[PDB]
Amino acid sequence: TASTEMSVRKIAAHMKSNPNAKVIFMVGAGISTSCGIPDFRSPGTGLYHNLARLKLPYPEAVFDVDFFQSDPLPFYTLAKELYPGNFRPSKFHYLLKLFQDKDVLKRVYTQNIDTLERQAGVKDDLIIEAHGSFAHCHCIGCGKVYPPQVFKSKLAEHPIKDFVKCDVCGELVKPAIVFFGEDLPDSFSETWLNDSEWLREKITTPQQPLVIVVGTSLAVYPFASLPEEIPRKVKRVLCNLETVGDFKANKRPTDLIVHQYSDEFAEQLVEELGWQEDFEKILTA
Amino acid sequence: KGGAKRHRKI
Ligand SMILES: CC(=O)O[C@@H]1[C@H](O)[C@@H](COP(=O)(O)OP(=O)(O)OC[C@H]2O[C@@H](n3cnc4c(N)ncnc43)[C@H](O)[C@@H]2O)O[C@@H]1O
Ligand SMILES: [Zn+2]
Repeated sequence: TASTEMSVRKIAAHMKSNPNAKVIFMVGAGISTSCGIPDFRSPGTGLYHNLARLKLPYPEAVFDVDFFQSDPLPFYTLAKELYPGNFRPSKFHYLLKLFQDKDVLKRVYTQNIDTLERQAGVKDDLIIEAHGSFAHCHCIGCGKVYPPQVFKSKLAEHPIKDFVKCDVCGELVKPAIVFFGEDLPDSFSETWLNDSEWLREKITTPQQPLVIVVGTSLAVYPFASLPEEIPRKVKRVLCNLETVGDFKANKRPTDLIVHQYSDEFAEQLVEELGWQEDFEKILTA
Repeated sequence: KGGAKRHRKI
């Protein structure tokens, strides 16, 4: 109906009246769809809705560590299509870079494995790749670490004969992407513990911190527990095509929900903040 | 929270 401009305007208004509190972002596949990477669960268009040809027990099994061990072919097949390299960051990714340049980015917790936040120039210290990435590989048995080249080389083979195996225990080796059944990197909870403490300090001191959740269905734990764990005194924002997770289950009075595409949201926010000059330096850098 | 990566319970 009406433009989302008025809603995004309130976010800008919040930042302007609460300038001394950096912003935390929690993102998912939605912020990379415009880059050509499909999300996972949107009806019809989500990746999990287009895997019938693999004839898996069910879509999510392609990222399940137990299934992978039983038959690694399905994952190797899909990995060929989602391996990083030919994708470029979106306007939303550059919004993260803009916040970093203005030094108002506290952290970006991402569930994406495309590493586009890093490619957009966001510093390693401000990024938490909660679901891992293709940066390196590891044995699902003993945990031995391997360079990414071992796996990448195999992906380029056709047909594949033998899959990468650990020379220490003999189990299969795969990219350090967190599969269902595996624990997330220690950095995830360690950093959230730190940022959560920081959020309390800010509210227990005043200016209210802001957490913006974008492009995720909050269907996977433990990442989905983040919005729930945000202190009540901290303002939550959800920019997503659908109201999801804790924003739908336990709507809080101060919650601000905006149904908009991530890039358009970013453009509107930059406009309302009046940071076009610095944003321009980034898009052309 | 922590624990193994999992699809939320329904
Ligand atoms: C890769 C992997 O290890 O695992 C994936 C991944 O990290 C994970 C979590 O899925 P994730 O939540 O991130 O994916 P989903 O595919 O579950 O959700 C994407 C969400 O983004 C919304 N969306 C899509 N395009 C958008 C856009 N341009 N602007 C705004 N919103 C948009 C969409 O409506 C949905 O709620 O589950 C998978 O199992
Ligand atoms: Zn091993």
